[PDB]
Amino acid sequence: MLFKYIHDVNAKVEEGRRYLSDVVRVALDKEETTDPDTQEVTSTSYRVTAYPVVQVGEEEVPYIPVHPKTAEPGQKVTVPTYDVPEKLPVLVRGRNPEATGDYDDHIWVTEEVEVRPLVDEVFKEDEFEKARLYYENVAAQLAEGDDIRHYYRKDLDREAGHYSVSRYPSF
Amino acid sequence: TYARKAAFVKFLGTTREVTHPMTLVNSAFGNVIARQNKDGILWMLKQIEQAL
Repeated sequence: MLFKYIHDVNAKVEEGRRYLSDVVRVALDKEETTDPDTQEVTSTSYRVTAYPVVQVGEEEVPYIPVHPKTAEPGQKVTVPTYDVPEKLPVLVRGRNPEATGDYDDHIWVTEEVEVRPLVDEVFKEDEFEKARLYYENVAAQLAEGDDIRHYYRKDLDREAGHYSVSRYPSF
Repeated sequence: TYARKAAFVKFLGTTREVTHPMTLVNSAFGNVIARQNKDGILWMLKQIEQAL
């Protein structure tokens, strides 16, 4: 994990189906494929991902002050660690199969749903600058205060201006 | 939370009969059709009261 960004989303984002946690993690990582015999690598790729994460522990890190503050030579602060969960709850409207009257017919039920990544992109061994730009754009768009909305990549797209192929239904 | 409910309408009835010769003779306690109607209405009222 070359880069790591922990962002705090607001209540409106936290209520979305894809965002079922109060903290979103954005990271860039490098992957390799090696032959089974030895460490002979065959290819290298960069992956950019965003995940809803949960707290699983704490760790000791150095303290980094900001301009209106001053720090001791060896001051340290504690920060939480995060890990990808498996299922997160959500409340939906439902009905009581064993209701007895008009006051306990409508209820709210809790259902657990599968967690999926928000972003998952793969870049080749070259074009590390493109992966870095994508990571920075995702982080900035999260910092804008809304959901992640833009996913368009020019490399993975159909040719524009090809009328004999774009006339088919897509709606 | 909101809800929507429904109710179904039911029916009630009774029948009274008077013969033709009975309507021709003289009666001591007045007309017979009015008496039969009053009896039917009172019976229906009691049935409604207990069915409620």
